[PDB]
Amino acid sequence: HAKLVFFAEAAIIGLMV
Amino acid sequence: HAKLVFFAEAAIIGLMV
Amino acid sequence: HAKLVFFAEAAIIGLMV
Amino acid sequence: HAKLVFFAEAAIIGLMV
Amino acid sequence: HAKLVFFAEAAIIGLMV
Amino acid sequence: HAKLVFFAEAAIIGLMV
Ligand SMILES: [Cl-]
Ligand SMILES: [Cl-]
Ligand SMILES: [Cl-]
Repeated sequence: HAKLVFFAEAAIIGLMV
Repeated sequence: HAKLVFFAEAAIIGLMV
Repeated sequence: HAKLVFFAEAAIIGLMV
Repeated sequence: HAKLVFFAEAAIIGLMV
Repeated sequence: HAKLVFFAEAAIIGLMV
Repeated sequence: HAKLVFFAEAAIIGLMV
């Protein structure tokens, strides 16, 4: 499983950890 | 209120806590 | 890539077309 | 950068911190 | 289910059609 | 507002039309 964390600076980036 | 947490393994699952 | 499509009903379900 | 946190009570609200 | 539709302007707003 | 459109491939990419 991975957790999806969202960041932004505009484009939203969801990193799959 | 509930927080939406996202997990993945593909389908993304957003658990409403 | 795949298109990400979201549904809801609780828990959110995102599917990757 | 900002982190996107999701809350719900229905409308989903993504706060950009 | 409902379709989840996202908008942005900051804060993201997801609405459940 | 802008419409938020999501794609995936890993990392999710949300773009603001
Ligand atoms: Cl973690
Ligand atoms: Cl919590
Ligand atoms: Cl934080």
